[PDB]
Amino acid sequence: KRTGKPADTPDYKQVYLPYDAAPTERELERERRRFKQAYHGRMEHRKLVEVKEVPLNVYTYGKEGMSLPIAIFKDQKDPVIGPEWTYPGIYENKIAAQHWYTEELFDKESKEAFESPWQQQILDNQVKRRMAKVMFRMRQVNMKAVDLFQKERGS
RNA sequence: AAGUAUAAUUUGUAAUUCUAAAGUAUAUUUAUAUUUUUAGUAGGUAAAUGAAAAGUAUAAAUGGAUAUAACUUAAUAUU
Ligand SMILES: [Mg+2]
Repeated sequence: KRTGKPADTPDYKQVYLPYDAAPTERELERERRRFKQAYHGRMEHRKLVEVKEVPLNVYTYGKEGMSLPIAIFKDQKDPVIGPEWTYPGIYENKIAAQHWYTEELFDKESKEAFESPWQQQILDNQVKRRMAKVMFRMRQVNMKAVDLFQKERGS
């Protein structure tokens, strides 16, 4: 929908340099060439997908000294991305913020091995999302019979 | 993620339908009784090629040689 979408797109401003050692442009290519391909899905169906809009500079993309164009107020200065360790639980998220297929989390819990302590909570919230899916129709089937997938799909 | 989604309704929302529990009672059987596993009496036996001691006469007054075609005939009675 065309509602709640930016009708303009300002640019990035790079405030301070995250490094003092300037890269050779071959380093700027060899890191970028590493980025253009990424993995999608984590299970038996897992497919490499090529990534659109891979930045010119990998070293300076998100990790410090860049001011985001997410500013809102008048006196709001574009927020400068700080150092990594000052952002809480980021290293802990990198472990656990990833697509977790249910089967796969489950097997980890059974083997009593979790990459992060949090993947308990990652599992518990998946189950609750699934069962909700079950609990919704059971409030909908009550009021009127709703038959799953008998209608013609598309045109 | 701090249970927001496979519906109905609406131009699009919103509001309102709805928001998961379910057991015992009635959902124990009949048997006896009836149409065909038997004897007793008759009565050769296990199923289809008739019987005449009276003309086959010495026999002459009470001898049954009464032994029997359902479609073509002949005559007669009917409806
Ligand atoms: Mg109500």
